[PDB]
Amino acid sequence: RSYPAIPRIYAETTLNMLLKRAKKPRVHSIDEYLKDGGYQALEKALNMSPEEIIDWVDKSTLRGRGGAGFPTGKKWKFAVQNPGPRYFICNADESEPGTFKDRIIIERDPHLLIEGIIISSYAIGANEAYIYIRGEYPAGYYILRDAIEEAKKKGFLGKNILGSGFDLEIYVARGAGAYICGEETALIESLEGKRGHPRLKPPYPVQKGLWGKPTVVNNVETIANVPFIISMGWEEYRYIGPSDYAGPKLFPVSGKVKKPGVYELPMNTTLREVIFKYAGGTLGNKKVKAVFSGALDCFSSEELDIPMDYSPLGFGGTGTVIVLTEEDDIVEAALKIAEFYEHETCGQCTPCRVGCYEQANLLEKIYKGEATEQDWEGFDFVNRNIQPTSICGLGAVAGRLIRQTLEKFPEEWEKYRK
Amino acid sequence: SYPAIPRIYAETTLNMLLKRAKKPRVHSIDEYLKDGGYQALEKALNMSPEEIIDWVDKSTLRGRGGAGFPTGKKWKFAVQNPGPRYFICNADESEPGTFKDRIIIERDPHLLIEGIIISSYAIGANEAYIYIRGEYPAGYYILRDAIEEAKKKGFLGKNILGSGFDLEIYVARGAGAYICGEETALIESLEGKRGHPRLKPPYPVQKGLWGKPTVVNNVETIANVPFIISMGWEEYRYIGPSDYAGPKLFPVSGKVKKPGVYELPMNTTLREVIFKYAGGTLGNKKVKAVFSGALDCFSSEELDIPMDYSPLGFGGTGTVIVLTEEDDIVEAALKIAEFYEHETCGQCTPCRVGCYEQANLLEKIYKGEATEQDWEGFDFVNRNIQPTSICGLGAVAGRLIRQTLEKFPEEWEKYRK
Amino acid sequence: EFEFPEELKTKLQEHINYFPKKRQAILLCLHEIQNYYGYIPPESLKPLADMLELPLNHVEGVVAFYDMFDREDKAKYRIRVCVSIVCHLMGTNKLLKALENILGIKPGEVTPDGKFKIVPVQCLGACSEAPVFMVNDDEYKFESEVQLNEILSRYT
Amino acid sequence: EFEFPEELKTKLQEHINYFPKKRQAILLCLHEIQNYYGYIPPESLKPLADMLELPLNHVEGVVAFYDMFDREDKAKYRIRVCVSIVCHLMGTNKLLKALENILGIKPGEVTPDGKFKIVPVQCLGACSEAPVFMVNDDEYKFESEVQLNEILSRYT
Ligand SMILES: Nc1ncnc2c1ncn2[C@@H]1O[C@H](COP(=O)(O)OP(=O)(O)OC[C@H]2O[C@@H](O)[C@H](O)[C@@H]2O)[C@@H](O)[C@H]1O
Ligand SMILES: Nc1ncnc2c1ncn2[C@@H]1O[C@H](COP(=O)(O)OP(=O)(O)OC[C@H]2O[C@@H](O)[C@H](O)[C@@H]2O)[C@@H](O)[C@H]1O
Ligand SMILES: Cc1cc2nc3c(=O)[nH]c(=O)nc-3n(C[C@H](O)[C@H](O)[C@H](O)COP(=O)(O)O)c2cc1C
Ligand SMILES: Cc1cc2nc3c(=O)[nH]c(=O)nc-3n(C[C@H](O)[C@H](O)[C@H](O)COP(=O)(O)O)c2cc1C
Ligand code: SF4
Ligand code: SF4
Ligand code: FES
Ligand code: FES
Ligand SMILES: [Cl-]
Ligand code: NA
Ligand code: NA
Repeated sequence: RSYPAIPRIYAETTLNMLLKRAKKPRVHSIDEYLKDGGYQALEKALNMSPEEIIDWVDKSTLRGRGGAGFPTGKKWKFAVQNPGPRYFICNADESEPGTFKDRIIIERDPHLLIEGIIISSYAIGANEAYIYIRGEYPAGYYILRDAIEEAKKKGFLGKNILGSGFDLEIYVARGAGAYICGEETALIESLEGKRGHPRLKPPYPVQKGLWGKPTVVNNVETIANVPFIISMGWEEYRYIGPSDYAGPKLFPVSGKVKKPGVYELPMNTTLREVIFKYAGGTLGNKKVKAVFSGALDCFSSEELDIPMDYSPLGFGGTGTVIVLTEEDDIVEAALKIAEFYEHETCGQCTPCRVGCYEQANLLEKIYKGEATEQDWEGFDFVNRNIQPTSICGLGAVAGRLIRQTLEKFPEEWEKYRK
Repeated sequence: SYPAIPRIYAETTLNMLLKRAKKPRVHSIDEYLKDGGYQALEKALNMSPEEIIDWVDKSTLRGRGGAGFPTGKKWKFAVQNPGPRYFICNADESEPGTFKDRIIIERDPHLLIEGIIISSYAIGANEAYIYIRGEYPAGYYILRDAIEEAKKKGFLGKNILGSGFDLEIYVARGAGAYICGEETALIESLEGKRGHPRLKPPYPVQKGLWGKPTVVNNVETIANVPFIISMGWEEYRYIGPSDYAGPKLFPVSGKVKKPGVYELPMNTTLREVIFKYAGGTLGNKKVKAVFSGALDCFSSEELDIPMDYSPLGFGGTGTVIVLTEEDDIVEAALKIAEFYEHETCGQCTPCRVGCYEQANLLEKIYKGEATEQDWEGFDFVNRNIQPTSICGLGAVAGRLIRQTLEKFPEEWEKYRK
Repeated sequence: EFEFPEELKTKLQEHINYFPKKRQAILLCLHEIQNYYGYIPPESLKPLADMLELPLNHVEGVVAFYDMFDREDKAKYRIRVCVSIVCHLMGTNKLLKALENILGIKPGEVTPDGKFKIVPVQCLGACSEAPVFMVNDDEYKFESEVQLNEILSRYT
Repeated sequence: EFEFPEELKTKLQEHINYFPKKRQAILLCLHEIQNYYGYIPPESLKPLADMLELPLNHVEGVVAFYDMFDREDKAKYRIRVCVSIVCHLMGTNKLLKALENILGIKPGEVTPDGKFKIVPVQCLGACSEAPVFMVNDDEYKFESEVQLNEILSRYT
């Protein structure tokens, strides 16, 4: 069962849950999963009503791990208020800069995700589930295909699963190079065989999604929590970390740290602890200048003591931690973020289409020292006006991080003007 | 943060074993990877074990732990016996003058680790050990950390790089016994017992750890293996003379200007080691003798011998202790005698009493307190340590001292008269 | 009158049979075609449309939209080099320089023999191992030019 | 009556879990014990034997055999002085003299405060840097009395 080469990302856990097996950089097959008591959560779940599973997941306080932090139980509840059939979708598009947390679950412990999909699908009455995995994760694709077959053979998928009368097939779809296909409505368009064009929201997918039917989309990491919630009960799960923002969380840490990799930690951990306590501090013991929360936010070195939770003052997002140190040029970094959004706007909305493009094009002129005064003023204006009329979150945030760098590092931008 | 280690000087004309270890510091896995490290392992895992054995055989690689046994052939002997099999890296290096192995361990641990993984795969061992002497604490901590780095990067554990090959490397520590460098005493120690050599045959490759086929190889031997795979055996055999090919480490100590470890081809002569590489003698004094560790004594008339494993060559581990014209050979012989006295395991009677009496009587001679009978007794004892011995210690405890008696009679007679 | 070789047509049909509706298989089909030919032949689209029961322009629009597909350059091995923030900070330019040293090409270029094409891509989701590159489906951390040369020599 | 402190017991148990078989951990355990106490307490041997699932006299024989272990003298720091051929040639006796000047003790003796014990040992595998000594795990070339004095001042 040869898979393509995957770099061996470092992984460390204080909780031994999501990374119990995936802290080891290899495929864990169904017998190893079973030996660790895997699929007993599923068996337990199938002896429960859908309603009660939803209730446990709700009471667990589990929130979306794909960026927005929406309460998962609540999302499920909304779906099942709507007539079937219903569809369950695992979002494995993971394409935001700095973010590599989902793939280690996929590639090392696929049965944890599969088990979560089956439980979740049962909870919402979906008999057809999808994994949409980005095209640039080919090994993940083949690993999941093989794992699904393993699960079929042990009777965890197919018709009348373990005599429950519950039927499920999981189909694995591949992306083909569009970051936007991680946006849940564009993902659905892509599953329907079309271009990845976000739909106006509302309706949310739980009302109208795949083929216009009630659809739950959840992130890989979110789904991976579900077996634990069933296995240990919601009370014990909520005892993990702080009571409000409970449960394990994966933190993909890259840039100027000694130990770049994925860290499974509770969400009371501070950003400072992530970098210095777990990730081994900075390369060359240099001062931290900024942390980029993927391509979403930019924190200064004055903001290191924030909790890695979903609170208003917390780090939020996906817990993606890109560390820049004192010699890293912030304008050069912002250019890379601008370039990302230029490459990934789908172009449906005009301010987004032209704004992402002009933001990158003008910022490159600024960086190279070729910007006119008008180019400077134009850059500022365009950065502030990507969002208007936008129908998805890309347009809403394409200027966000770059604005934060302008506000938090004025002196460094001034150097480029003067 | 590791314990303090002296900064042993290191120099290479070949830039292989000492490519990184010529610099006196720990080279971690990122540095190792930048130099193309672990690519030989990747290449090896794409070969059959049999193929790897054949390459190591054709390389002409020989044991670097003292006895010069052909490495590939040792492996072949192991694999003709049913598994499971074990692989042991011998890092006990405790013979006087010998400090070649430690600089690999302490400065380029991944070279050794990569060698261990390839070798284990070759002989079908899923469990490997490093037995490192207790007096190398830094090397122990360095190896433990390096093994963890290797695990992180997926070079150790189950299903290494999708090959289906499983390996764990365990690091064990000695606790003061030179005899635990003898391969069967080493195995006894790994089994949690006193370091008492076993009667051979059987050799470890037939019956070793837990009675299973076991390959024991020296650190330096193992460190060659990544090169053989990387270059191919034919390119490796181009290094040095075609009958004794490959790089060799020479730990040079005593009365030289530049004491340290030299990586050189084995057609290098003993004179070249001392004068061309190690900078000549302290004070430009004449060479009186070279002790090949505690094994042999070469006179100033024997400096033009090659540093190879030939009958007329230097042999051993290439350990070069230089004595100059003002060094008392009898005083030096006493120190060699003291070593064997302190290290006999005592199982064999002629070794037990002979090692003790050789030292006891030689001290009396050196101090001028020896009777005529003590003199004649010393001579007899020196000739009679070997009988009934079940390991090489008893076989050589009198060897160097006999050579001093033969090559330096005038100095000995000065103590007699 | 362009036709798929039988062995390829079988795999395409298999993707089309995989999902509940045929048209869901479009991206898997296009990956298969690109894997087989080393690019997307413009002639291949018409019969693919037929097999998916879709209009041709639908298929063309999809090919145009998704960045992984290439209708212009045939190449046996696509070297995808990440050019996003983390890889840039950690040494994309070192990797590109090394690639130019070995292969004599820059991003967007194919070697004369048509063996290697360097494709600049967005974040590959392996940022801890920056700078990252892929060779077709295989993914690696770039360590050095000596390391890279050895890796590339595995692709004949 | 004798029990290992939990801090030590935990480390011992870690060594015992490390190798496939418990009894292989015997030397690592005994090192750990000597590290903790500054010697091997005779009382410690029975509970260790239990932990290793070995007979007591087996453990006692192992302690007796291996020269690094010391059941006689408690010492915070062990100054191991090489007395083998190369260090002897290059000035072991100068090192011993300097040690006597600074500490007031000879080989085999412990300072009155229990702080330092001089232990004569065979070749330490650092012969190029003769004459060699260790202070616990740290290892050094002896250069002179003033130098030795500075080194020893670091151990408190
Ligand atoms: N009223 C609602 N009813 C039902 N479902 C809802 C509702 N509100 C939100 N959801 C669901 O919660 C999830 C998150 O919704 P949004 O807040 O709209 O977030 P989205 O635009 O999907 O993601 C934005 C995120 O991506 C990144 O740019 C960044 O991390 C940002 O936080 C989706 O699955 C969405 O359908
Ligand atoms: N017939 C054989 N079959 C299999 N393996 C063998 C055989 N003969 C030797 N070997 C292996 O070759 C290696 C060398 O064996 P010996 O010649 O018995 O030497 P040994 O006693 O291990 O070491 C002696 C060495 O130590 C020093 O005193 C000095 O340098 C001397 O040369 C060992 O690993 C041994 O198992
Ligand atoms: C442009 C854009 C890209 C996104 N990419 C991803 C992605 O790769 N993976 C993901 O799970 N969610 C991604 N999301 C969020 C999804 O739209 C959605 O909120 C999420 O999949 C819901 O699952 P969760 O509630 O478990 O987080 C993205 C959102 C936007 C606006
Ligand atoms: C008394 C004695 C001590 C030995 N000490 C060592 C030692 O410290 N290291 C070593 O590798 N071999 C030592 N040997 C040789 C080993 O028994 C064995 O031959 C060697 O480890 C095999 O590895 P090689 O073939 O790679 O040399 C010693 C042999 C004897 C007789
Ligand atoms: S906001 Fe941008 S990415 Fe989102 S739908 Fe509109 S054009 Fe496409
Ligand atoms: S020859 Fe000496 S060292 Fe070897 S087993 Fe016999 S007594 Fe022990
Ligand atoms: S930025 Fe290159 S892999 Fe993420
Ligand atoms: S003789 Fe003292 S370290 Fe070797
Ligand atoms: Cl046991
Ligand atoms: Na119930
Ligand atoms: Na061959």
